[PDB]
Amino acid sequence: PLLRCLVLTGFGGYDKVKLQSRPAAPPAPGPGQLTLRLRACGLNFADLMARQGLYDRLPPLPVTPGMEGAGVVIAVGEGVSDRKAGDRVMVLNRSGMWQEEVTVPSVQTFLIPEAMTFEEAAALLVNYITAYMVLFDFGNLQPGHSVLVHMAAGGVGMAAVQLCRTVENVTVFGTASASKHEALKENGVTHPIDYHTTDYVDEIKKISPKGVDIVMDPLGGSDTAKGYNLLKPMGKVVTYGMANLLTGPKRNLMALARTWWNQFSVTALQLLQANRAVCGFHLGYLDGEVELVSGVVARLLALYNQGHIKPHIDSVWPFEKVADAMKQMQEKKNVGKVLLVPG
Amino acid sequence: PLLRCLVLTGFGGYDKVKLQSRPAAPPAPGPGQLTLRLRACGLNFADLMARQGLYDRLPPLPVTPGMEGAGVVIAVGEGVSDRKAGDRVMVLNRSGMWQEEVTVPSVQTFLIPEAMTFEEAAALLVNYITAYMVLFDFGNLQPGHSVLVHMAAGGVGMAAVQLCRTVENVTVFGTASASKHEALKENGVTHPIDYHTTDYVDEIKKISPKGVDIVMDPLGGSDTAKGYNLLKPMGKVVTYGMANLLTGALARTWWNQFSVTALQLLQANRAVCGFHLGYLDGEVELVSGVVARLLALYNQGHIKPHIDSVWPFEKVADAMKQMQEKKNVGKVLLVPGP
Ligand SMILES: NC(=O)c1ccc[n+]([C@@H]2O[C@H](COP(=O)([O-])OP(=O)(O)OC[C@H]3O[C@@H](n4cnc5c(N)ncnc54)[C@H](OP(=O)(O)O)[C@@H]3O)[C@@H](O)[C@H]2O)c1
Ligand SMILES: NC(=O)c1ccc[n+]([C@@H]2O[C@H](COP(=O)([O-])OP(=O)(O)OC[C@H]3O[C@@H](n4cnc5c(N)ncnc54)[C@H](OP(=O)(O)O)[C@@H]3O)[C@@H](O)[C@H]2O)c1
Repeated sequence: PLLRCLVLTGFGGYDKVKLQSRPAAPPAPGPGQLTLRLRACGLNFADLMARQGLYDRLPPLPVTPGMEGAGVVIAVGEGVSDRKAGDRVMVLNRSGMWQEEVTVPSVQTFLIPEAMTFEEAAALLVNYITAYMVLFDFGNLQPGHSVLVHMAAGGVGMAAVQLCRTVENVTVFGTASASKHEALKENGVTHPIDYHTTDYVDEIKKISPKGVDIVMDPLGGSDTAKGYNLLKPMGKVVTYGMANLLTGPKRNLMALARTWWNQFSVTALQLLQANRAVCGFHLGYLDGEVELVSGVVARLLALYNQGHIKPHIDSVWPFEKVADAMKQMQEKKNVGKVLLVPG
Repeated sequence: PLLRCLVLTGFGGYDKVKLQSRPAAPPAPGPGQLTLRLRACGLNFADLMARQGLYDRLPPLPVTPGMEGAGVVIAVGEGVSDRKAGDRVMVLNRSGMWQEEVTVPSVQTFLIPEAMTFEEAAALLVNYITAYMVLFDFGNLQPGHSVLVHMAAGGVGMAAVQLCRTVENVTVFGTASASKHEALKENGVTHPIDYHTTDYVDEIKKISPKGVDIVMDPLGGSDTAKGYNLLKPMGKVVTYGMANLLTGALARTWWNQFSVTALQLLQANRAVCGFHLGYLDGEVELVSGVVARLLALYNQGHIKPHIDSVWPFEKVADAMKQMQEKKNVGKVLLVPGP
């Protein structure tokens, strides 16, 4: 009865994540802990960044990557009141989620709803927490606002478009490759823009010359400034990624140095004479703020049960094909969440 | 039968604002304009900064200062449908409000509700609009949050404390002189702090070690950084003044400008916001929705402007002293009077 795991031994291309096996030791959870078997795991942009050595919250090598999964608790430690063996939970953690068996703090798990599948549960947490906190806690989304959702056909992107639809009369500018544009219109993008073939600043200002109310900035680098200058009065640009660093399977020092030189900085007089806000969000730095993230997860489960959000699964891959899964995200082929299953 | 006005002749001390009179010509407002007679006018910190030559939005000298008033519409220009002669209105403008008769775009006026006096009306707009848009539009105040309200005994300060009370279970840290501390607690301040005699960062972090959720920064300069480092995760510091430039010794920290990078904000899970109401002219729909929400809160009895003192034009100097020498608690008002 062997257990399967993916391990990142070194930094580089796809081949640096390797499949391994381990003897199924008896489950022994500590105090306030849960050991559970994973049915599905999320592939995140942060996992690609960590594989290239550009995610600083990654523990030392070698390590099993992955920050979210969904499965069934097989053993419960002491002090855990709400969990019993056999409960289905989605887990958010710093690393170690690309493996069949994992042990995590009970307070970092969340009860999966009834009709929610393992795939949907594994797709919910990272993307929808990030989108909810970018648009509402920082963005303060309101009826009548305009939102620029970059990478709108991605995980965070599709989640943010759905959450925008939960707010009355919200105009959504979404950027993604032209092929995905049709999918974008199905998900709620009001104005699809292919930023690979056009200048999205110009397209937006041709539609809305005064700009937009919220700009979601996963691109980072120079793009941050573009977002800042697309803001209407009282607007907010929420920066939460550096996706311009990812160009290929291996880290490339040219994009690293270009973002290192073109960092966005703002001064108090700059913000004051404008009527704009700059916000930063990092879910990795929210661990230990379990009350906050838990309230967000409760809002998200409420929205799911009411049928206002439903994670879109692009593709599911076994561990043996983890490389291809990563390609699906790095070659910009995915529309929605990419998932891994333990073969 | 002449009409009175105050004029700013030069930049400097209190004596640089002089009283003048002019014959009362018949009101002739242009298209989309209103000419109205003012019963009360607001004294704002911006007026002091403009008198000292520190307000960038001030028209060239000489000019009548003042940015808010309340009065009676005496003549209506062409194209104005919602305003009629005799209407009681609050007016917001960039300058020219320290005078008996003034002409302004009709879209910069707001019908005063009854049971609101003219003095409360003249105290409402600048302070409560600024406080509302700092706490809600940028700050996104929610139940359970903690707010640091600097200058909590001033106009914006008291307005912001009242608006904080309109949200359930909001911890308010307020900074003002120790005397006004009692007034602070009467207005809704949970933890009065005298930043003249203690370090408000230390006091806050002794009460709440993780900091606060929203920091209202009228101080500017080095204090902005302090505010930024007082923020809990998802916190917001909304800077909306440079009150440290109106020092009136001088420390080495006084020269510290605030600057922040995208990765710093990202790593700290924080937000820095700037608000300047003067740069919102021409955004009448936004400010008008803010005024409507404020009038709603007033009708429900959740906000009531606190008037510190009312002064005639001839005593304008004393009025400015009341604010510049840190004596005021609430709004300072000017009336034409005798
Ligand atoms: N701060 C946080 O807490 C947090 C949390 C979650 C995610 N994030 C960030 O949110 C962004 C998206 O995350 P995600 O997980 O949902 O993945 P994702 O959106 O699916 O990213 C893949 C898609 O982004 C687009 N893309 C843009 N630039 C790309 C690049 N250099 N390489 C590959 N694809 C690129 C591609 O689609 P198109 O070309 O068609 O547009 C691609 O299909 C990422 O920057 C992530 O780092 C941050
Ligand atoms: N950006 C915008 O659109 C906008 C709009 C309105 C106001 N503002 C800004 O909000 C700030 C407060 O405006 P305000 O009209 O309500 O004035 P205020 O609050 O009445 O300020 C006076 C009070 O501030 C305190 N204070 C702090 N530093 C001071 C100093 N260096 N000199 C004198 N007094 C000082 C004094 O009381 P204590 O010492 O007891 O505290 C004094 O009682 C101002 O900086 C204003 O520029 C901005």
